Amino acid sequence: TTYADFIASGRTGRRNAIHD
Amino acid sequence: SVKEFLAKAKEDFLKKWESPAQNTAHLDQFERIKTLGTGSFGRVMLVKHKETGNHYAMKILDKQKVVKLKQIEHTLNEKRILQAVNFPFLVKLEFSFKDNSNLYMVMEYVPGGEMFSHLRRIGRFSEPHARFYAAQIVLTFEYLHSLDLIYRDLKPENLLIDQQGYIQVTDFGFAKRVKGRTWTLCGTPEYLAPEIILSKGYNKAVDWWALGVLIYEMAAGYPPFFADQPIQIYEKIVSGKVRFPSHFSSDLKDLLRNLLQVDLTKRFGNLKNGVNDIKNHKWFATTDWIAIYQRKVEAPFIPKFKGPGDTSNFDDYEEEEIRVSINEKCGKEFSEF
Ligand SMILES: O=C(c1cccc(Cl)c1)[C@H]1CNC[C@@H]1c1ccc2c(=O)[nH]cnc2c1
Repeated sequence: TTYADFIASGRTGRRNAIHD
Repeated sequence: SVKEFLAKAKEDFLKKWESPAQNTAHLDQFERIKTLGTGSFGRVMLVKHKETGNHYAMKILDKQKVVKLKQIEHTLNEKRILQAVNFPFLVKLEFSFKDNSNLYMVMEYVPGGEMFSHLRRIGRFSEPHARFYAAQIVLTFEYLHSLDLIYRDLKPENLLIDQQGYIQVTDFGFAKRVKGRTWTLCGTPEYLAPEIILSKGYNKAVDWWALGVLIYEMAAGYPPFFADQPIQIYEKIVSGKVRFPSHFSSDLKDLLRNLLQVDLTKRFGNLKNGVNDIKNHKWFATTDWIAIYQRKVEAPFIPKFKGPGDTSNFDDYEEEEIRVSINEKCGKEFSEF
């Protein structure tokens, strides 16, 4: 399921901003 | 009427914008209690103001780290903008000041914690719950954009829930006042509009794209474009394809297709009718925008509140001492702060 794919991914914690 | 409101709002904002408050407290006036969040160039701590006993959230930025990350002008933008705005869903800046080492912004403490924490725990919000939060962002963006501001970092990690269950938008570190176009690559990968990724030159329409990502993530429990690496996230964002959970209502999908629209001449928020194409969409048919602005609508949940100073709605972070050098750092760079 997409949910299971999300929960197993490395991006379910807080996400950092980017910048150059 | 809305136009009338925004006019007086702009008049108030400009007075403060042109004559920013500066140096309105000192570190020693606050007792430091606990870190509420932490990452690039600084942290936010719960503090107690000694003369009043009020609790606040104090953001502490290390000036030398700000310089190495090339965030000097963005930091000046953040403080000048935050001291000038006033809206029910915007966290207030009560004091700011700096010392040899750091910059400080003292804001209202919002004890309910980040939407992020609640959303990850519950999994996803119902459509009515998501609509209640989305309505407040729509009005906040209507306000900010009317002042020529672009916010540029909408995400659940940056939205706090207050004791009445309403949203307070925080994290103004990429907000900028600009008429016309700007070009800085900034934001968070899952929330970037295609035109930012493609280095195109962009404007407030990127905030409306970010609102679509946020509504999707609140209602689904995961964002519309996710992967293990940012580059793969960007490839999904620019592809022009988006897929919706089968539980999404048809009205919700139609709103999201118009927000997550790669073609700017077609993106809701960005057309001749401006924010009204969003406010009048069928998904918002039940939303009473005035009642929302007045905080008269019953919230979906009230965070647990175990007493003044309680931080249980926030994660624990490693604590680190506030060091103030005996030498002034980067005085010239931050003289207007
Ligand atoms: O910790 C934070 C932060 C954000 C930008 C730079 C630095 Cl150094 C720290 C922000 C990140 N998202 C929200 C977090 C935060 C937490 C609590 C409050 C608060 O109680 N009042 C005002 N702003 C907050 C921001």
